[PDB]
Amino acid sequence: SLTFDHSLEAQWTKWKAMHNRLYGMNEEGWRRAVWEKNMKMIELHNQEYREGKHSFTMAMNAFGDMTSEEFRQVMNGFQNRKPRKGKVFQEPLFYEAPRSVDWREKGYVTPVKNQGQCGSCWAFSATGALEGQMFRKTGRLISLSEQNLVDCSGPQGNEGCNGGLMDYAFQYVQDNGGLDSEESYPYEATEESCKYNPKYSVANDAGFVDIPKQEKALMKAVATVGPISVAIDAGHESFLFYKEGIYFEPDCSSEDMDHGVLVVGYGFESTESDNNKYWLVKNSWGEEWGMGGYVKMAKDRRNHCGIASAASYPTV
Repeated sequence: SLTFDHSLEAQWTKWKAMHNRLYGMNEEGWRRAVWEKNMKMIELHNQEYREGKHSFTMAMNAFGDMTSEEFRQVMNGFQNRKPRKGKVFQEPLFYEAPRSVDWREKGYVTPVKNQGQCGSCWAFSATGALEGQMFRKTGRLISLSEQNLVDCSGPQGNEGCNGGLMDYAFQYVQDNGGLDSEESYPYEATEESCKYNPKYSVANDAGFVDIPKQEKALMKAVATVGPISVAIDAGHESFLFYKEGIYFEPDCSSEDMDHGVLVVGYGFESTESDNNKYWLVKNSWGEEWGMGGYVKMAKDRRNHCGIASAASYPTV
């Protein structure tokens, strides 16, 4: 036996139900212990927040019974490499970007998606950037297939649920001459045989453009292009259970990134004191995570979590 907290009994039971957990064997006991440890950690963070020590709060979610190490292995699939250079981003002549930008309100972004238990984040970051560029070009927003990328981009260097790169996904669309719609080739959250059919293709691209490793450059790119694919260090428990506010983690790395996401804007928050700037980011862990699936990440704080280190978008 172990010292399970009797006052958490009801919550544990309801949590398992709301997330349809089926354990058995011996697993229920140790999963409950992982969940209770995560719960205490969330409570400590929020207490410290009330004491003025953090700029964001945390909350229990569908990842409650997982260790950070287990989560990182199953979920975070960005390879953190740059095999081939893309086009050079040419900043506009004598241009100053607006103080805030939100592409969601301009019709460039589809609803939040969920990668499930698969390291396919690279695919979601890629379709998000392509969706924005197709909208810029045609005025039509259509959700694209991540499954198509998972199943068919092996030749380009991607490895399905084991990881990949957004740049490899962009290269596949060019090589292949198209990409099917989400509707015609739905997500299964597992690698299967390629089933690409040109009859249902609704997008195309002719390469990709790279953004320099500078937050000022990334701000100008977001302002003049639309949503941009980026990668960040999402391996900390503070990120796994993020709820709301501006995310800032002292232990984040600007060199070691493992999760591909999408920057859809940027902005600021102010008081007589201070809080400051942020990047508006769309995640692929469903709507129950963070702010309806989004997170505000610290901006202009020495490339926090490597947000400006692996940025690029597709040429349509």
